Amino acid sequence: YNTVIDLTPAMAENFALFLQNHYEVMESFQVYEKTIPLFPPEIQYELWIEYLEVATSHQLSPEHIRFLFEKALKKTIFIAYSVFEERILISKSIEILRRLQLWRMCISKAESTLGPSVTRELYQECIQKAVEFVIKFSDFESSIGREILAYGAKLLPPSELWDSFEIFELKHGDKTYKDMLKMKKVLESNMLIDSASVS
Amino acid sequence: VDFEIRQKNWNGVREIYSKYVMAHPQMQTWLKWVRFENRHGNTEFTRSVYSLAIDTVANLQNLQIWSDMEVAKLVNSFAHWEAAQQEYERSSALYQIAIEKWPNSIEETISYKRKMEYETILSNNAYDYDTWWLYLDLISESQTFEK
Amino acid sequence: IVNRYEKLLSQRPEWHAPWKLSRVINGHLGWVRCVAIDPVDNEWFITGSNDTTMKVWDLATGKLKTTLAGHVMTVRDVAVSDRHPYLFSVSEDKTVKCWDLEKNQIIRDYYGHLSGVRTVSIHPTLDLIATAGRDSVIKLWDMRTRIPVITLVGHKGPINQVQCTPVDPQVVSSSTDATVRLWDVVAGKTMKVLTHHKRSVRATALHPKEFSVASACTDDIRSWGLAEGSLLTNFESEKTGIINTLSINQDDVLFAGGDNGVLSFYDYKSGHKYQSLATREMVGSLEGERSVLCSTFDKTGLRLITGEADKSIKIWKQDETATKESEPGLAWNPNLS
Amino acid sequence: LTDQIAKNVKLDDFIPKRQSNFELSV
Repeated sequence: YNTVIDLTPAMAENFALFLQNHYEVMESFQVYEKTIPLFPPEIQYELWIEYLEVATSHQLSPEHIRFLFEKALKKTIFIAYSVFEERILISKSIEILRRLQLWRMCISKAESTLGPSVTRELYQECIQKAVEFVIKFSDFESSIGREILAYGAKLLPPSELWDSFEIFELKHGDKTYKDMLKMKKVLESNMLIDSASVS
Repeated sequence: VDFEIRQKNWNGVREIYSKYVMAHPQMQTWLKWVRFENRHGNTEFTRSVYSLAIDTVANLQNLQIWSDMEVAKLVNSFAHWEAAQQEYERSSALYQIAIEKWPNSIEETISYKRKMEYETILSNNAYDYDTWWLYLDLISESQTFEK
Repeated sequence: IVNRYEKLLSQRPEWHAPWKLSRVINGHLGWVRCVAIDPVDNEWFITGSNDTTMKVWDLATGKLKTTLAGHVMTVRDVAVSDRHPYLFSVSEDKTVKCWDLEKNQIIRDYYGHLSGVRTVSIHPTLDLIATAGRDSVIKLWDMRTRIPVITLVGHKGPINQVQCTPVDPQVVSSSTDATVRLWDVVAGKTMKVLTHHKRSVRATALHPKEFSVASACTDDIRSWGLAEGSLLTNFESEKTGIINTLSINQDDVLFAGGDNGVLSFYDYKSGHKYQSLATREMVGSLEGERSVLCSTFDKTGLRLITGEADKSIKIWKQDETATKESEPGLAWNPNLS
Repeated sequence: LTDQIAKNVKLDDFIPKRQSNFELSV
C-alpha cells in the first residue's frame, strides 16, 4: 500500500480503516500524520475531522492530544478541543474559546457552566443582531440586580418596542421616577428621529 | 537566467548561478540554484552543490551574515530532501552536525518518534517546556536518570 | 566580493572619546547661520546670523566682545584670513564685503553676483577670495583690485559650498544638482566630477591633514581622495539626514549635524559612528527649531561650536574620562551598503 | 566587443578603497 505513497484521501482513510480493522490503532494514527504533511489546509481538513474524532475516541494523557489539537489548529476544531478540555484545565479552555454569533453564544454557555458571574462579563466582550444577544444577557443581569443598569441604557440606546417594554418594566419595578422614564422615552424617540432621518 | 532558459546553455546557466550566489550570499539565491537543478534533473549536481552550499554556510558561518532562520530552512529543506533520497543515516547525520554545531518489534517506532520529538526546535521557555511534555510522555510509555 | 566583507571584520578602528555640552550662549535674534574661528589666537568666534549682524564672541569666557553689523539681509557665511588681518563675510543681498579687523570697518566690496551668495573661502597661498551661490558659477575674486579675474563655469544648480586647496584640484564645490566638481583653475575647467551622491550635496570639509574631503549628502556621507578623485570610504549612516554640516578634526574625529537635531560623530578612517546626541532644543521653542546650521572646531581640536535654529550657540567639550573604562560606542558591525 | 559596449562605466569606481585597509595613506 505504501508503494502508492511513494507515488487520494479516500484511499488513505480506506487504508487506515484496514489497520483499524486489524486494530493496529496507533499505527493507524501515524497514517493520518503522513497524509496531512501532504495535502495542506484544505484536503487535510477532510482527513483531520475524522482523525480527531477517532483519536480522541481512543485514548480519551493530556499533553499528547493537547499537542495534537495544537498541530491541528493551523472552527469545529475549537469545539472538539474545548469539549476535551472541560472534562480532562477548564479556564484554559475558556481562554481558548476567547481566542461568529454562535461561537459567542457557546463561550457564554461554558462560562455559565463555570458559574454566573463571568457571563455578564462575557457580554461586554460580546458587544465588540448581536445587540439582541447583549440584551439577552443584560436582561437577567441588571434584571436580577449600577454599571450594569447604565449599560442596559447604553445598549438599549445602542440601536425596538419590546425594549421599550423592557425599560418600562424596569421603571415599573420600583415601588425609578416618571421624569427619568419620560426622558427615556424621549431618548428613544430621538432614536426614532435618527432612524427616520436615515435614508 | 530567465534568458538562458530560452536558450539551452545549461552549462552557462550554472556559470551565471555561480556569479549570482557568489555575489549574493543569500538564502533563496541558493534555493533558486537548487530548485533549478531539481527542475533539470542532475542528482549528482544537486547533491554536490548542496554540499558546496552547506560547507560555506557552516564554514564562514561565524562571519554572522546568515540569520538563524536562513540556516534552518537550508537544513530542513536539504536534509528533508536527503530523506527523499533514501539516505536516512545521512539525513539525520547532517541534522546531527546541525544540532551539534548549533545551540514486540516496535522498539524503533518509539526511538524514531522520541528522536524527532527532541529534534523539534524549541526557542523560548514555554516552547521547550511544551516539548518536555511530549518527550516525557514518549519516555514514560516506552539512561533513564540522565533523561 | 565577500572578500571585501571579510576584511571589514578585521581592522576594528581607532577608539575616540565621547562629547558633551559645556556651554550655551544666547544673544542672537535670528537663526545662526555660520561660525568661523580665528586661525591664530583662538580667542574669538565670529558668528553669522539671520538678523544680519555678526557678533564676535570670546572663546574662553563666553562673553560678547563686539558686534559687526553692516549687512541688509541675512549673512550666510564668514571667513577669516590667516595671512592677512582681514575678514570676508558674505550675505544674501548679493554682496561680498571685505572687513578689516584692526579698525573694525568695512573696506572693499567685491561685486558682480547676480543673486544671493551662499559661500566664501580664502585660498591659502595666493591672496584670492573664492565665492559662489544661486548663480551657479564660482567666481574668483582677486583681493586687492577687486576684479573677478576668473569665473568657473559649471554646474547646473545652486552651489552650496566651496573649498580651496593649495595644489591642484584648487577649488572644490558642491551643488544641488548632486555632484561635486574638482576644479583646475588655470585651465579653467573641470578636472573631475564625482557624481555619486543622490540629491543635493549640502556640506563639505577638508581633512586638515589627510588631504581628502568629506562630502556629505543628504543621508550618506562619503569621503573622497584628492589627486585622483578616488572614492575612499563610506560612513555608516542610516538615514539620519538631512545633513547640514561636516567638521573634521586633527584627531580624525568627524562631526555631522542633523536637522532632526541629532549630533552624529564618527571616526574618520572607518565609518564607525560612535556617538549620537539629541540636542536639547530650548526653553519655549518649537520642535522643528531643534536643528544645527553650522559647526567648526577650534584650532586645538578639543572644542566644538555650533549654531542652532533656536537662536543660540552651543559649545561641546570632549569628555576625558573615556579610555575604555566604560567608554565604548556602538561596537562595529559593518554592513552591506 | 564586451569592452566596446558599456565602455565607460566600470566597477572599480564604485568600490571604496579604504574598505579593505584602514590606514591606506594619503
